[PDB]
Amino acid sequence: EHVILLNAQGVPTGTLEKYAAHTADTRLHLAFSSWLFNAKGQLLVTRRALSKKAWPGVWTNSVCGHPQLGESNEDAVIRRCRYELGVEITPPESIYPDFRYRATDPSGIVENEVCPVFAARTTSALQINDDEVMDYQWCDLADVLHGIDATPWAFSPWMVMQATNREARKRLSAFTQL
Ligand SMILES: [Mn+2]
Repeated sequence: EHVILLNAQGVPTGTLEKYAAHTADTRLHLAFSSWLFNAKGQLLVTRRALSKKAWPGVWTNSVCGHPQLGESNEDAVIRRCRYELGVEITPPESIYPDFRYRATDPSGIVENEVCPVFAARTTSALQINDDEVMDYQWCDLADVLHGIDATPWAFSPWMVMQATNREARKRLSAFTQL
Protein backbone atom coordinates (compact mmCIF):
# COMPACT_ATOMS: atom_id res chain seq x y z
CA GLU A 1 0.00 0.00 0.00
CA HIS A 2 1.40 3.34 -1.12
CA VAL A 3 0.69 7.05 -1.34
CA ILE A 4 0.81 9.23 -4.45
CA LEU A 5 3.20 12.17 -4.01
CA LEU A 6 2.19 15.56 -5.46
CA ASN A 7 3.96 18.76 -6.45
CA ALA A 8 2.80 22.33 -5.68
CA GLN A 9 0.30 22.33 -8.56
CA GLY A 10 -1.17 18.99 -7.49
CA VAL A 11 0.42 16.93 -10.27
CA PRO A 12 1.58 13.36 -9.45
CA THR A 13 5.36 12.98 -9.29
CA GLY A 14 5.92 9.63 -7.61
CA THR A 15 4.99 6.94 -5.10
CA LEU A 16 5.97 6.29 -1.44
CA GLU A 17 4.99 3.33 0.73
CA LYS A 18 2.42 4.57 3.28
CA TYR A 19 4.24 3.85 6.53
CA ALA A 20 7.40 5.49 5.18
CA ALA A 21 5.49 8.50 3.88
CA HIS A 22 4.14 9.78 7.19
CA THR A 23 6.89 11.29 9.31
CA ALA A 24 7.83 14.67 10.79
CA ASP A 25 8.26 15.99 7.27
CA THR A 26 5.53 14.25 5.25
CA ARG A 27 5.32 15.36 1.63
CA LEU A 28 2.09 16.42 -0.10
CA HIS A 29 0.03 13.43 -1.32
CA LEU A 30 -3.40 12.24 -2.51
CA ALA A 31 -6.02 11.35 0.07
CA PHE A 32 -9.75 11.19 0.58
CA SER A 33 -12.23 11.53 3.46
CA SER A 34 -15.79 10.36 3.95
CA TRP A 35 -18.78 10.82 6.25
CA LEU A 36 -21.25 7.94 6.31
CA PHE A 37 -24.90 8.03 7.42
CA ASN A 38 -27.04 4.93 8.02
CA ALA A 39 -30.50 4.38 6.53
CA LYS A 40 -32.03 6.28 9.46
CA GLY A 41 -29.78 9.29 8.94
CA GLN A 42 -27.49 8.77 11.93
CA LEU A 43 -23.90 9.92 11.31
CA LEU A 44 -21.12 7.39 11.91
CA VAL A 45 -18.22 8.69 13.98
CA THR A 46 -15.27 6.34 14.47
CA ARG A 47 -12.28 6.08 16.73
CA ARG A 48 -8.90 5.17 15.27
CA ALA A 49 -7.19 2.14 16.84
CA LEU A 50 -4.40 2.65 19.37
CA SER A 51 -1.87 1.12 16.96
CA LYS A 52 -2.35 3.49 14.01
CA LYS A 53 0.81 5.43 13.26
CA ALA A 54 -1.02 8.76 12.97
CA TRP A 55 -3.61 10.14 15.42
CA PRO A 56 -4.00 6.81 17.27
CA GLY A 57 -7.06 6.60 19.52
CA VAL A 58 -8.48 9.83 18.08
CA TRP A 59 -12.18 10.40 17.25
CA THR A 60 -12.75 11.46 13.64
CA ASN A 61 -15.16 11.24 10.67
CA SER A 62 -16.25 7.82 9.41
CA VAL A 63 -13.44 6.81 7.04
CA CYS A 64 -10.43 8.51 5.43
CA GLY A 65 -7.51 7.18 3.37
CA HIS A 66 -5.15 7.13 0.39
CA PRO A 67 -6.09 6.49 -3.28
CA GLN A 68 -3.74 4.11 -5.13
CA LEU A 69 -2.29 4.37 -8.64
CA GLY A 70 -5.04 3.94 -11.20
CA GLU A 71 -7.74 4.23 -8.56
CA SER A 72 -10.53 6.78 -8.55
CA ASN A 73 -11.34 8.61 -5.35
CA GLU A 74 -14.78 6.97 -5.18
CA ASP A 75 -13.40 3.42 -5.49
CA ALA A 76 -10.84 4.22 -2.79
CA VAL A 77 -13.63 5.33 -0.46
CA ILE A 78 -15.46 2.07 -1.22
CA ARG A 79 -12.35 -0.07 -0.63
CA ARG A 80 -11.61 1.41 2.83
CA CYS A 81 -15.21 1.17 4.06
CA ARG A 82 -15.12 -2.56 3.31
CA TYR A 83 -11.66 -2.92 4.82
CA GLU A 84 -11.95 -0.76 7.94
CA LEU A 85 -15.69 -1.19 8.56
CA GLY A 86 -16.68 -4.15 6.37
CA VAL A 87 -19.64 -2.04 5.29
CA GLU A 88 -21.29 -1.33 1.91
CA ILE A 89 -22.15 2.20 0.75
CA THR A 90 -24.01 4.13 -1.96
CA PRO A 91 -22.05 5.89 -4.68
CA PRO A 92 -19.88 8.38 -2.75
CA GLU A 93 -20.88 11.97 -3.57
CA SER A 94 -18.82 15.13 -3.35
CA ILE A 95 -19.15 17.36 -0.28
CA TYR A 96 -15.87 19.30 -0.25
CA PRO A 97 -13.86 18.78 -3.51
CA ASP A 98 -10.98 21.21 -2.95
CA PHE A 99 -10.05 20.30 0.59
CA ARG A 100 -6.29 20.51 1.33
CA TYR A 101 -4.60 20.33 4.73
CA ARG A 102 -1.50 19.87 6.84
CA ALA A 103 -1.57 18.91 10.53
CA THR A 104 0.71 17.40 13.19
CA ASP A 105 -0.41 14.62 15.54
CA PRO A 106 0.64 14.08 19.24
CA SER A 107 4.00 12.41 18.44
CA GLY A 108 5.08 14.70 15.63
CA ILE A 109 3.57 12.79 12.70
CA VAL A 110 2.45 15.09 9.87
CA GLU A 111 -0.27 14.61 7.27
CA ASN A 112 0.01 16.77 4.17
CA GLU A 113 -2.69 15.95 1.65
CA VAL A 114 -5.09 17.13 -1.03
CA CYS A 115 -8.18 15.56 0.52
CA PRO A 116 -11.43 15.63 -1.52
CA VAL A 117 -14.29 15.02 0.96
CA PHE A 118 -17.20 12.66 0.27
CA ALA A 119 -20.41 11.56 1.98
CA ALA A 120 -22.30 8.32 1.42
CA ARG A 121 -25.00 6.09 2.83
CA THR A 122 -24.63 2.71 4.55
CA THR A 123 -26.36 -0.21 2.84
CA SER A 124 -25.24 -2.98 5.23
CA ALA A 125 -24.39 -3.69 8.86
CA LEU A 126 -20.96 -2.75 10.20
CA GLN A 127 -18.24 -5.37 10.52
CA ILE A 128 -15.63 -3.35 12.40
CA ASN A 129 -12.00 -4.26 11.78
CA ASP A 130 -10.27 -4.19 15.17
CA ASP A 131 -6.85 -3.33 13.66
CA GLU A 132 -8.15 -0.04 12.27
CA VAL A 133 -11.04 1.03 14.50
CA MET A 134 -11.41 0.56 18.25
CA ASP A 135 -14.79 2.22 18.72
CA TYR A 136 -17.67 3.97 16.96
CA GLN A 137 -20.80 6.02 17.56
CA TRP A 138 -23.99 6.50 15.54
CA CYS A 139 -25.21 10.04 16.31
CA ASP A 140 -26.96 13.24 15.22
CA LEU A 141 -24.87 15.41 12.93
CA ALA A 142 -26.20 18.40 14.89
CA ASP A 143 -24.41 17.23 18.03
CA VAL A 144 -21.18 16.34 16.29
CA LEU A 145 -20.97 19.83 14.78
CA HIS A 146 -21.67 21.24 18.27
CA GLY A 147 -18.82 19.22 19.75
CA ILE A 148 -16.47 20.31 16.95
CA ASP A 149 -17.32 23.98 17.50
CA ALA A 150 -16.82 23.75 21.27
CA THR A 151 -13.92 21.30 21.76
CA PRO A 152 -12.10 20.89 18.36
CA TRP A 153 -9.00 19.40 19.99
CA ALA A 154 -11.18 16.43 20.94
CA PHE A 155 -11.30 15.30 17.31
CA SER A 156 -8.95 14.80 14.32
CA PRO A 157 -7.71 18.10 12.83
CA TRP A 158 -9.20 17.26 9.45
CA MET A 159 -12.65 16.35 10.74
CA VAL A 160 -12.72 19.81 12.28
CA MET A 161 -11.49 21.75 9.25
CA GLN A 162 -13.94 19.84 7.07
CA ALA A 163 -17.03 20.67 9.11
CA THR A 164 -15.84 24.26 9.68
CA ASN A 165 -16.13 25.04 5.96
CA ARG A 166 -19.57 26.65 5.37
CA GLU A 167 -20.43 24.81 2.14
CA ALA A 168 -19.28 21.43 3.39
CA ARG A 169 -21.43 21.87 6.47
CA LYS A 170 -24.61 22.84 4.63
CA ARG A 171 -23.98 19.91 2.33
CA LEU A 172 -23.49 17.50 5.21
CA SER A 173 -26.61 18.83 6.95
CA ALA A 174 -28.79 18.30 3.88
CA PHE A 175 -27.20 15.03 2.77
CA THR A 176 -29.80 12.91 4.58
CA GLN A 177 -32.69 14.81 3.00
CA LEU A 178 -34.70 13.04 0.30
MN1 LIG B 1 -1.73 10.57 4.29
